[PDB]
Amino acid sequence: MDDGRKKELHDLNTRAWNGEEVFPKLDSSIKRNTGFIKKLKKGFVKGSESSLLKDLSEASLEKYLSEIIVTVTECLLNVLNKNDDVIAAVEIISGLHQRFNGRFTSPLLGAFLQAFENPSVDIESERDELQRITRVKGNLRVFTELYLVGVFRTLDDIESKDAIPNFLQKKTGRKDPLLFSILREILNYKFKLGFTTTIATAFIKKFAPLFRDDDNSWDDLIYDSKLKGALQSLFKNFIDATFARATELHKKVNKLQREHQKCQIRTGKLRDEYVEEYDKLLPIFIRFKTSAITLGEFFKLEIPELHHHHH
Ligand SMILES: [Cl-]
Repeated sequence: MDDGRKKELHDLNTRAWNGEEVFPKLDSSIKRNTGFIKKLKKGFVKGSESSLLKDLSEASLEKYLSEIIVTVTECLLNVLNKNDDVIAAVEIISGLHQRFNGRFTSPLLGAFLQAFENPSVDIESERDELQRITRVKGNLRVFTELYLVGVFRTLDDIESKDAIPNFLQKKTGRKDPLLFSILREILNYKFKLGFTTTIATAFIKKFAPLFRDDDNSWDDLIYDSKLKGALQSLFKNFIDATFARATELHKKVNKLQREHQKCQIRTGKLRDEYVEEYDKLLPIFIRFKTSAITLGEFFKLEIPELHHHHH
């Protein structure tokens, strides 16, 4: 999907939010409507969009709306990390939004945002944490693509009736852009372990125009003009933190390595207390260093000294 098609959908989706019927007797039969749900349940993958769009132009799905919302919520949260599948999901959600506006999109958005609430427990398995982070990144990607086409815009679109996650509740006065709110939450779960730094790098790589002031290509797609500024502030703070932690870890791993090496010269032993602690810290250091380098390259900044010769 090119920027032209994004803008086409944005215009249609904005009109739908504005109360227009922009989507052009309907079939209200049980067979037709359950047949639609079954099609949704096969998942949002490439090509599946066109068939579903035909149903939206032929079927009267109003009495199955609640079920469609739940079904789509599950499908959306489980979209694969495949660029073509994401595009299909965007076209399908846009169609549904154009047919039903807020009575579909409001509860969908509220339920979808639950995907960004941080766990309220500690990490038990870093293997599981990597899987969790992968899921969050996929959910963030899909959210952002739907933001850019004007489907998912702001908490202000959600009805009071429709629940929103705890981390987004009780907002008064000036609200931050929704993407800022989401990223401030997800970047800050167990930050010191370094797994969330990969959310930051994945996000800037895929959505670069949000981070480059000279890049105006998505300005017409952005809901609140403060977004680019807010995101730049958030990420520059995150970079300061990432650089600082990388430097702290760099000093620790080098110190432990040096003591281990001196020990091995003295005694000939392969193992000692220094390399045992080193082994626990090194993967964390590597996560921070890799991310420090990527963030530095993207924002054209020099990295702190992070030399380390390992293995
Ligand atoms: Cl915004």
